[PDB]
Amino acid sequence: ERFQLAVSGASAGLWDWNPKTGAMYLSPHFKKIMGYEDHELPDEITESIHPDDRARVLAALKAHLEHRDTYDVEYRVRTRSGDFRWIQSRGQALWNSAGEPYRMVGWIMDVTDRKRDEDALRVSREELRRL
Repeated sequence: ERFQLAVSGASAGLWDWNPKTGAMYLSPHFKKIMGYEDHELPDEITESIHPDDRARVLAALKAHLEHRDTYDVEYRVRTRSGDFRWIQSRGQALWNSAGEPYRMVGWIMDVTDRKRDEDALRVSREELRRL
């Protein structure tokens, strides 16, 4: 509620997902972060994860939808232009009294540049230890 000031000014994209149907609402900035203009994708879609992250991500979604464990992951997605970016994705599901998810709401942020510099550092450290 004070929320929309939040998800907006961080340059975040909002998402609202139905677990049974697969349907997803996307904010204009979500579409943008995927590399798409507002009109280049509908406000609702019903495959882009990097092959190396796919298992990790799906597993964390399961840990959330089943064990309630926190959902907050970083991973690579293929943008409109087939180029990969890193996003952080965080969200919270809603369950009925039967323990089943009927909704999940969250956001994404583009964290590519931080991930670039972390790996750059990481590689510098490896190489120094090889000397």
